[PDB]
Amino acid sequence: DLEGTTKRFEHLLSLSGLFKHFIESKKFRQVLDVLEENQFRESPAYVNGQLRPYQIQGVNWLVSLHKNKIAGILADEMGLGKTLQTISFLGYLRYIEKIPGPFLVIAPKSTLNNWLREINRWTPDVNAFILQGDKEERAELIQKKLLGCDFDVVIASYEIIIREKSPLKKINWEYIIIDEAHRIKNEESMLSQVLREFTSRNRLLITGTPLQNNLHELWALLNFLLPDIFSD
DNA sequence: TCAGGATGTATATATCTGACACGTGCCTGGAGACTAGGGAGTAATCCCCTTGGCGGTTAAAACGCGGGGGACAGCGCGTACGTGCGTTTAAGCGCCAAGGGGATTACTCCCTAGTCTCCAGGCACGTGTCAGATATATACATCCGAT
Ligand SMILES: Nc1ncnc2c1ncn2[C@@H]1O[C@H](COP(=O)(O)OP(=O)(O)O)[C@@H](O)[C@H]1O
Ligand SMILES: [Mg+2]
Repeated sequence: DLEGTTKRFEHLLSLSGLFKHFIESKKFRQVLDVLEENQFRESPAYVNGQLRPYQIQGVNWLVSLHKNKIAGILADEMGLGKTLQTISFLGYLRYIEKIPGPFLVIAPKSTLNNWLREINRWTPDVNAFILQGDKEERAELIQKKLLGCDFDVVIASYEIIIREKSPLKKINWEYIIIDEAHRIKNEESMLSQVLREFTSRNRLLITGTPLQNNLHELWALLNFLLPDIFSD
């Protein structure tokens, strides 16, 4: 809790810590009152295939954010290969960090199967167990796989996560990802409301249009990744 | 009948969200004079209602009979509902956008009500009447039960 909570603070102050408004105003005041006195440049191929030069630093940015243990949103534009740049990071955890699964692949219904198609083409031998279908084929799939604790990559749609919450609510998670995250722009939206209760270390959000309506929507995205940091 | 199905029916678990308990203040109910007018009690007058009995007229009501036709029981029968299975289709559920509608919440005034003060003139009551609605009779024309 506080070991990461404190460490993130001066790390924000470390890399251009020019905030000086909410880093100190934020009940974390007494927590920081204690301290108030004071890399894959080779297009690596652990995941199969070659990575074009401008795609790597994004992964290292994810790696650096992971190595610093803070969540981050990427804002690659449409058609730029966010799919590859997403699964590559998970390969980093599986290969370099040796932490395979569990993770979610919360995505639109249209792209449910699409990522799995792209998942295998750069990283075969993966545990992708998409949860989709009628009331039945989903149901028995819960016990054998979701309740079997034998997965690393879980694919489920916006509508699914609001249905199969009770299984996934029990399961602890490391990371949770949402593609085309802008549907989380109303912080009282029931899907956004449900995701508050999902236990995870950090979260990843993929978007191309973070700011669409106001600047108030950005904080709702920020309230999701780092609720402690912004919280208002 | 009995075994084959299909259908409620108890039962344990996990979820949750709705009922309940708790602190604040502000607003309303309570204490306490002060007063006036509604209502309780009284007296007087007159019309209606009671209880028990009597006498009379005269239509309705009670009773019996006979005969028809309407009811209720059966017998087909041929639909028109049921039951079941497959498959679309729409209800419901989320989400996006911007407004207007509305309900407090808080001052201001205008004006339009209530209150009083006379004072005439509407209206209710007690008097005639005569015109409309009776009851009478009769001729008729108009349905109903047998050829
Ligand atoms: N380094 C690469 N080499 C070859 N193809 C790539 C590379 N990076 C991305 N792609 C392809 O470009 C496509 C871009 O898709 P993307 O925009 O990530 O989809 P989405 O918008 O649904 O996330 C992907 O389907 C992927 O196959
Ligand atoms: Mg995409």
